[PDB]
Amino acid sequence: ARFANGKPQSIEAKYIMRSPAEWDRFMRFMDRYAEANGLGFSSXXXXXXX
Amino acid sequence: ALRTRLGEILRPLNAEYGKVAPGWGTTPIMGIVMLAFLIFLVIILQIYNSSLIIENVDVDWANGI
Amino acid sequence: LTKSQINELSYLQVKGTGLANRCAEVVGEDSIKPKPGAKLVDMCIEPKAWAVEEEVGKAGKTEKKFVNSKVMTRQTYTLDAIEGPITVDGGKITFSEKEGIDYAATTVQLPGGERVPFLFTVKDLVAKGNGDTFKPGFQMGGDFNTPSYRTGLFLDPKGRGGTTGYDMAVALPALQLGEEGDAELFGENNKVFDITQGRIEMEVNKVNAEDSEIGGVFVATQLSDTDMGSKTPKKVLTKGIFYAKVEQ
Amino acid sequence: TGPNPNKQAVELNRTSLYWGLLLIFVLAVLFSSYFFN
Amino acid sequence: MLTLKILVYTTVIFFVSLFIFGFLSSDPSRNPNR
Amino acid sequence: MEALVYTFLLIGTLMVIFFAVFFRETPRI
Amino acid sequence: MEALVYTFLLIGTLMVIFFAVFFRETPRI
Amino acid sequence: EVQFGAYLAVLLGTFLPALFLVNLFIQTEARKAGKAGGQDS
Amino acid sequence: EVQFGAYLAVLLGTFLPALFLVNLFIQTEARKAGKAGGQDS
Amino acid sequence: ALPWYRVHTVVLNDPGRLIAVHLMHTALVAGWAGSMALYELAVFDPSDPVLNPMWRQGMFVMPFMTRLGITDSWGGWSITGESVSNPGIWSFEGVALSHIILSGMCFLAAIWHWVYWDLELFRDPRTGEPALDLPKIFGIHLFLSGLLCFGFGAFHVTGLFGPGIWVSDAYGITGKVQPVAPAWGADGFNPFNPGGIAAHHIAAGIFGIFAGIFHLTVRPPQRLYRALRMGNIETVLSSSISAVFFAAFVTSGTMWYGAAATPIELFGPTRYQWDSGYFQQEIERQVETSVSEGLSESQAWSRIPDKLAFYDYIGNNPAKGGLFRAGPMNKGDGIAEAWLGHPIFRDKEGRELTVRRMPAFFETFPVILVDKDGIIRADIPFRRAESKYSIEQVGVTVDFYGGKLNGQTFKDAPTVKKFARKAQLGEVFEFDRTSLESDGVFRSSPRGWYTYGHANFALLFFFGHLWHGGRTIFRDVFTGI
Amino acid sequence: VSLWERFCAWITSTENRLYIGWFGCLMFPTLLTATSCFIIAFIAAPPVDIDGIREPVSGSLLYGNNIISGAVVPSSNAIGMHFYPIWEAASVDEWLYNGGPYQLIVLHFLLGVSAYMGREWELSYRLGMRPWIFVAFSAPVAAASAVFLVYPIGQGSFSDGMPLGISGTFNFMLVFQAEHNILMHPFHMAGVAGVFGGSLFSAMHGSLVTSSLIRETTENESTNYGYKFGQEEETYNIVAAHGYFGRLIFQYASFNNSRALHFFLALWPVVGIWITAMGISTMAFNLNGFNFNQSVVDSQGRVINTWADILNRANLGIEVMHERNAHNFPLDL
Ligand code: CLA
Ligand SMILES: CCCCCCCCCCCCCCCC(=O)OC[C@H](COP(=O)(O)OC[C@@H](O)CO)OC(=O)CCCCCCCCCCCCCCC
Ligand SMILES: CC1=C(/C=C/C(C)=C/C=C/C(C)=C/C=C/C=C(C)/C=C/C=C(C)/C=C/C2=C(C)CCCC2(C)C)C(C)(C)CCC1
Ligand SMILES: [Fe+2]
Repeated sequence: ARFANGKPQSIEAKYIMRSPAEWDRFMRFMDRYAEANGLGFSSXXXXXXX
Repeated sequence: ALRTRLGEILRPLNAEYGKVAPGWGTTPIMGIVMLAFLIFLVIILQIYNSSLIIENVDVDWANGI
Repeated sequence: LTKSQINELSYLQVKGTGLANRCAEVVGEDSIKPKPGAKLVDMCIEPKAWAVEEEVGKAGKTEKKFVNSKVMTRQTYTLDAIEGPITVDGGKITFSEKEGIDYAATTVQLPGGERVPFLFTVKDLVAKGNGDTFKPGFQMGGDFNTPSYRTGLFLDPKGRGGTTGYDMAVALPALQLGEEGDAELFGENNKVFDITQGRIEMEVNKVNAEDSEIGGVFVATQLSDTDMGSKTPKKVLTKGIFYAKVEQ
Repeated sequence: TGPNPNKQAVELNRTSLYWGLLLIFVLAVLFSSYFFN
Repeated sequence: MLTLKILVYTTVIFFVSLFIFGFLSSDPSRNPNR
Repeated sequence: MEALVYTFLLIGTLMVIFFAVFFRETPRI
Repeated sequence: MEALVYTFLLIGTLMVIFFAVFFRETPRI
Repeated sequence: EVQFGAYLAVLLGTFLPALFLVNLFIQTEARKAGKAGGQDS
Repeated sequence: EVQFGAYLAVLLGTFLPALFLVNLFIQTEARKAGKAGGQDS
Repeated sequence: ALPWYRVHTVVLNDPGRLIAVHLMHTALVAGWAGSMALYELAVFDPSDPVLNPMWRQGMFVMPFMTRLGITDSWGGWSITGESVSNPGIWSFEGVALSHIILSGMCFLAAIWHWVYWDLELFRDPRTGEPALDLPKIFGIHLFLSGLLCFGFGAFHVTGLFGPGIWVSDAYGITGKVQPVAPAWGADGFNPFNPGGIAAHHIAAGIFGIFAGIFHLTVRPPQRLYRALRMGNIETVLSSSISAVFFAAFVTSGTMWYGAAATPIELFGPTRYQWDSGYFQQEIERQVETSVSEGLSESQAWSRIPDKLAFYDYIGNNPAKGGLFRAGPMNKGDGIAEAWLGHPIFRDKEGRELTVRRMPAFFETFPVILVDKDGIIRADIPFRRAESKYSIEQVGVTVDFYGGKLNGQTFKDAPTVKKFARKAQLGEVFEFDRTSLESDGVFRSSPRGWYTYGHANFALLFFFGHLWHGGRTIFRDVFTGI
Repeated sequence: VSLWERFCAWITSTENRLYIGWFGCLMFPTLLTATSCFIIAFIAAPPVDIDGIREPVSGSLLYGNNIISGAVVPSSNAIGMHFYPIWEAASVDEWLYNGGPYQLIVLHFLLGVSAYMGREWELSYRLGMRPWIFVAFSAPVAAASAVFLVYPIGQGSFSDGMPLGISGTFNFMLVFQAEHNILMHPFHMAGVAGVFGGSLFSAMHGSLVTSSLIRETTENESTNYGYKFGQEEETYNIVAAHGYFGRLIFQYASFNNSRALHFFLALWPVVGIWITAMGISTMAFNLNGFNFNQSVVDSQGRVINTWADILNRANLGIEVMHERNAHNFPLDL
């Protein structure tokens, strides 16, 4: 409980399994957003370009 | 009206309706099976009633445990 | 781990870890042969398993058996820092507890939701060893008394207590105003405090002579709590390990 | 989804109402003592 | 009870990542006017 | 206390009988 | 035995709340 | 003496079906009145 | 412990007004359906 | 338009809304199961499983849970007496909650199916109107049910991948849940042989699977199609009602007479245990063998378990209560405390008089003492004027063996009469008539209640089948001659 | 068209019966688990020791409670401020003995209400309206956070939080009065003023609007039926209502820009509740209300009691009795 703790991972299993959920999300997000470098809109919160 | 994905899968099952075979079909087999079922039922009833005594079958409480 | 290893650890490294309850082990079986007049400076009694006497039927017959039970209080049960003078009447070691943290409030829950609080204590202990030298295979035994779980200053939910509080149930005034007033309620209005008895049997194990420490296994059976005489107390059986250091 | 073509109404005469009320009350009268025991 | 902790740690990171990457997916563009 | 329930049930039945005689559907030809 | 009555009342209130959200009169313009 | 659960049984079994039947009759009459044009809508 | 008359009070006071209101709504809807021509008379 | 008794006929030709209504019924049934389990758990007392079993406390749903393998509870206790540490999800509370959740989900599905009624699936392409191919739907459902039966028999009863079923001794002393090997012989049809259940389920599975395949493939003959009206759902309704009341009669019979599927320890002793002196004969045999091996009579009688003696009591007879005597048995006599011991009646000449036990028919039976050859020796006179067989004129003594009163004897007149009247009806026990305010009257088992309810339901459903089948056959004329 | 896109779209859809949004991904599971645990615990939670003195208090319906006396007892004093999830206990029974469900329910409820605010804003953005309703909803959220989280933080124990129940709420209020003097704190005064003014303005605005309603209905038909959903003209006469209001009190004193009127309606109770939540938060760190005890003294020096001294007397009466067995030393620190 009060054992300080980096985040709260106590068992390598807990960290290695809180891993695939975030990485699953990163992959599904990358599916839409990939190969994007430029397209600077230069406007107030436009981000019109997909 | 409202074709759903499931409905597409299950459509062939309900596709044919009212189809029927002419001329008594397989009724005699139904008769055979019904009669054999009646024989089985009277066998069971008379065993349970102790009106039909068979070796190695005593209708009494037993020690399964 | 032994006391020589815990003394290396600082307080920050120990907090939270939960090893404050644990009893230090003893290694290197040897014989102490205490000098008369010496005494046990430290003594930790840790219960490893709890059980309550109960009635349960096995195959259509019920008999008094001690059923196991999980403890509800988190990490309070262990006793430590018990001191007492060792003496030799006829060549027999007698512990004679004298002072130290020896009581510990503890609640344990039986199967079926029953909660049994009891006071795990070692008070007025008188051990009677099977010889002298605290040596591998030694046995002590003895008897002790258990004080009341609740003292006189405790107040019932209705405000009634022994040393202080209402003498009657003020919430029900119609129980008064009648010759024989609150009587059925006298069993609960009156708070009685009685001391019980407990039997402990301690068997010694590996004993270190260089550090003058002894360790072993104990078995204790103590009488449970009675709610100031409202309920009949239960019987609690406990077993575990112990540790003690003798200063000569 | 849509208006179901199978929706009909429900009727009850006053004589039917009297019969039902009488039946319910008489059943209660008959069984009340047995329920009380 | 380590299994229960594992399952809850998943559910939590599951939904939190859903939130974080949903608001990162060009949310200001999602709006009545364009 | 059940005498009250019995009396209530009997009087209610009598009232139902009363309403079925003087407040009936008039049958017309 | 009154715990049954209390539970029944609370669950009935919750069911009434349920019916007032998903079975409401649709307001049309 | 008597069971204290009957009260609920007797009273509920008397009232609930009676109100159900009264409801049926009232709605039948209301529909009949609505069908025929008049002061009642 | 508790009064054995409350049961009747609580249950009747819950059910009778509820059935009264349900009756009012049902008869209102039946009259509305009767007014508009259709499969319902 | 529609009279009140005809109101549910709108859902006759709306395949969709039918499903919705059947789903609503399923949700109601599941919710009742869950709520009843929760209530029984609330009022259950798992303290003494010897003299206060489940059937003694009026539990109706708990026996059906414990029959299939549910024994542990989240409270830490077990129905088999022991204690459970960390039971899984499949405890009594877990089962109740699972049922309640199933009820809720079925309710939601019923709402959805009622709202979205016009599905293209329930349409005939050839005609364009709603229709159901009943001879094919029957094949699908029967194949599914055969698969389910085979799975239950082979995996959940034989213990291959299941807990097993409840199996007890011949006298209900030591019973517990264990896997049962099937019995593929004549003894498989012995109703009291638990292996018959596994054998039946496996064979009937492998049989109904083939029947379902046949019905999936082969189309009906024309003669049968026209005769049975296999285009009208109401003929399905009538035939199903027929099967259902057949099954209800069978189940009520098997519970009333007892079988391997209705063990003693779960539903209580049957009526016919008491008529033939089943437990009394067993007790006598055990006492005889304990005397034969060589032991005092007191210690010979003291070795009889309390459970066995408790079975030999008339308060546990299912055919002893009344119709309107509500509540559990404990409301009738009180919670049993302990056995008082077996009394032995002796007269001046040192005979062994036995009190004639009352039969199940009688509610008041005279106290009569007879010897080994069935000759009257003593009684309690109704009119003590010229009585020549009174208990005082013929000195009679009692000597209790093996119990709370073990080794005690009584020579006084009133106490002998008191004990004779007590022992007139089974063994003598100690009861607590204050915990539940137990009145002086007996009550019935869950066995009797189940039998009564289900026999009456079957009798009504026979009439239902009659009416519905008649309505199917006379459909065209059912509007006026 | 990817999968992520499709999802994001369904999530932010404005055609779902209930708006989900990205804040819903936090609001729905959290509120659902909080309410499930609350419903179960209110029915079958075993007694819990709250003062950490091995004196459990029953709060469940199945343990001889009714709706009013029942509550979800807060966690034990021995735990204090420590985090106590299920997996830190050695058994579920022990977790129930120390009042873990209180911590679970309260943390989930706080996260849920924060996500509820976020979801209100998100729907406001989707529908193209001015985004300040969640600012108004912040006041109850701030009050709930102060009563459930900030006060335990300041006092140092979760046992000091408000129990989830009726009688528990009253007990919390009385003990707060005894230990803190909430009534004599100007922020509680501001909150009472805000709530009373909110009720006053609600009643008066409703009366003024309903009184001046254009005659568009008969007498045998609900006045409310005159209005039709999706109207283009005001169903009420502002001129008549303002004339009545001005003649009632004063001509100058009166609102005309109905927009200013509605802004004032929104402003009064919201600022009142904000100030009250700040009173609770400030007093969680022991900054109590005014103590005018023995302020009036005659020439000699004897003390003359005021109405505040009787308040101190009542506070003493409550204080010497609350948590009778918990204290061992003269001061309550
Ligand atoms: C996943 C599904 C599932 C599971 C595992 C259970 C499990 C259980 N239920 Mg159950 N239940 C379910 C779904 C389920 N239920 C649904 C959907 C409902 C609503 C309809 C119910 C309603 C319900 C009630 C009302 C009760 C249970 C009860 C029980 C318990 C005892 C089971 C028992 O004795 O059954 C016995 C089952 C039978 C006797 C069925 C016999 C099958 C007949 C004979 C079929 C004959 C016709 C057949 C078509 C013949 C042709 C096939 C052949 C040719 C091969 C057990 C824990 C009991 C309990 O203890 O409550 C907690 C109880 O009283 N359940
Ligand atoms: C969850 C449970 C919720 C509660 C639900 C339970 C409540 C349901 C109760 C409904 C049953 C109502 C039956 C009445 C409804 C009623 O009777 O309607 C009379 C009805 C008239 O039939 P018609 O088709 O002419 O009527 C069509 C319409 O007028 C009504 O639909 O005839 C029948 O229904 C046939 C049955 C005759 C039955 C005669 C009954 C009289 C018996 C004798 C009464 C006692 C006399 C005692 C003398 C000693
Ligand atoms: C929605 C939902 C939910 C909920 C649910 C619930 C909560 C349920 C419940 C349920 C229930 C709670 C149910 C109940 C039922 C009951 C019943 C159904 C009963 C019946 C009965 C009867 C019918 C009887 C009759 C009789 C009488 C009365 C007398 C005698 C005779 C006889 C027996 C016949 C959940 C959360 C899950 C999920 C989500 C959704
Ligand atoms: Fe306004």
